[PDB]
Amino acid sequence: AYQGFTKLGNREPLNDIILWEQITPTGHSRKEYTPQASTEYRVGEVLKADGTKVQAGEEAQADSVCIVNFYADLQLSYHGQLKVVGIHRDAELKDLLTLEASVDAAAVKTALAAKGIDFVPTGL
Amino acid sequence: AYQGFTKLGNREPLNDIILWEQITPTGHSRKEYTPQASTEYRVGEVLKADGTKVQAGEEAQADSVCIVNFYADLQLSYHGQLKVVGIHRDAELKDLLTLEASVDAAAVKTALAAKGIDFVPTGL
Amino acid sequence: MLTNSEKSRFFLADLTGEVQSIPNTYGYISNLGLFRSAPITQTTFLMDLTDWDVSLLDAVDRDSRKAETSAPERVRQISFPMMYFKEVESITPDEIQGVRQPGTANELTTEAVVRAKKLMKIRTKFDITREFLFMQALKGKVVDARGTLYADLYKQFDVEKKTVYFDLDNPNADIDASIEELRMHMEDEAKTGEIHVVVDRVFFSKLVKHPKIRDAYLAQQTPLAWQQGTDGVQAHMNTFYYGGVKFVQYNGKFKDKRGKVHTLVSIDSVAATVGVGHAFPNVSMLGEANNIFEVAYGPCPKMGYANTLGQELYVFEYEKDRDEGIDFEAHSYMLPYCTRPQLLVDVRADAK
Repeated sequence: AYQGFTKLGNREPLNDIILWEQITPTGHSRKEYTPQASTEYRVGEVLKADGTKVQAGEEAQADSVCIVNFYADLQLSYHGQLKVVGIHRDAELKDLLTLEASVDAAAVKTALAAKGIDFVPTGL
Repeated sequence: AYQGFTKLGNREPLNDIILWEQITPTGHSRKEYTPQASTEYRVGEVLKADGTKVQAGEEAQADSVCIVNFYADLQLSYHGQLKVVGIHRDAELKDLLTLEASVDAAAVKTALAAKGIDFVPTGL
Repeated sequence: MLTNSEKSRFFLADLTGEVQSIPNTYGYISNLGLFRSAPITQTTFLMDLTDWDVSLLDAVDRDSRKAETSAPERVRQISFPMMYFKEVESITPDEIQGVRQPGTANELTTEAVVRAKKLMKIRTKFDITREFLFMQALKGKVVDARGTLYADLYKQFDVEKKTVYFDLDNPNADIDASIEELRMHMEDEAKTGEIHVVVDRVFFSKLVKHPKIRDAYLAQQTPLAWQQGTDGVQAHMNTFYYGGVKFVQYNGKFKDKRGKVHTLVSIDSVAATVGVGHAFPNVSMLGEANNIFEVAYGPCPKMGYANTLGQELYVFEYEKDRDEGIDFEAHSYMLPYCTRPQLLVDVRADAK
């Protein structure tokens, strides 16, 4: 190509965070959120109770961890569904959280630990 | 018969409400009550901690959901046992509650939901 | 079969079978079989749109050797999402221990009977949902029963919708003109190398009351003429044929979990008192060549079905540990659509 190099992008992260969850007929451990306008979601993000991402100063309000990849322009998840999904209780997750700038990871972990969510150390 | 019509009775509700309960060797999710005198018990009723059925203003005191049909005059349940069993925690049930007159359903559901009881939506 | 009398333990009585009662299950659209199944191996599918135009030639002289040519083709692509349905059931010994089945005096209920009953109920529910979704797809908008929008064919294919108004309440109104308008629109906009209109009760009554049509209507009342269809509930549904268009009265309706009643034949934001109907062409006889109506099917999230062909309905069974009961599950991943949305026309019995 002109200037040689061409790039086609990287692969999006896959949904493999879950190690153990309370399997039940009604999906006891999962909750669904309506996606906010002009926002993009990816696996490993922390959502507030209203579906908006947790920012600095409100770590105590952390509610759930994102589980799907969502595209703003399409308004459609990578699996062709209309709503975002997040785990909010009774689960064990890989320690691969993604947090906004200046968000205290320890505070978020403590807030989520109250709801029965535990994080397993992850290797390099 | 004379006047034509003759009616023999109706089926009492069967114990099929439970959709999921935490099976344990000693019934982790169940409790037993001593029935009060001359009160009929049918599946779906809400019982207080003392084994008496919930009434208006006692929603916050809701304790368990009855599961066995008890015959007042016969003094024993339809399975020939002398105690009333009610679900206590960690279960999912059909939305078929039986509530006394003028008893709010939302308050009872919120009270029971705090103990780990969820209702799977159902309808006809 | 002998059974204890109604007021004596020592005198017997003769029992008779049970009297079943089942809710109405309208299936007119599904019975026609004009929707072709098309299983898919993943959660999303695509399609290609093609079209070309032709024009008359011009007569050129033999010796000049002048010739003509034609314009090239054009292509386009589309995408579609899909809808997921699921419900759960359970069976435990408490429903089988010492429970006499209704149809017998002594015979005890067993696991197989309850399993069959629950499976039949689930299949009936899924069939009713299928019929509702098929009607919604024919309306031109695939809207979930709770109001969510999943597809808008008119915007997808870049085409508007036509509506034909019948002034049935006006004695001087013209019906032939409206029928011809509908027919000519359908013919012109088909764009390809038998018209049915599903009509409401009020619309049908208004149409057949008109003085200019009683002469034709009364001549068709002979039973020999009618025989020249059933919705699954009525074995003989009103039908009226005029001007090469067949009018059918469809009274199907269903109830939501909230008690809200959904009439199959209706137009959004229109009073029920106003006659309403939907028109579409009949394509069922084309069979394997039917490329206008199709239904997609996808796999379920289960481990053993990640990348397999879709199915009409999945059923799974699981134990509850320590033999305390059994669990059932039902899954479906379906989306109906029409590839010629311009052929769907609304019909109203009110002036402009």
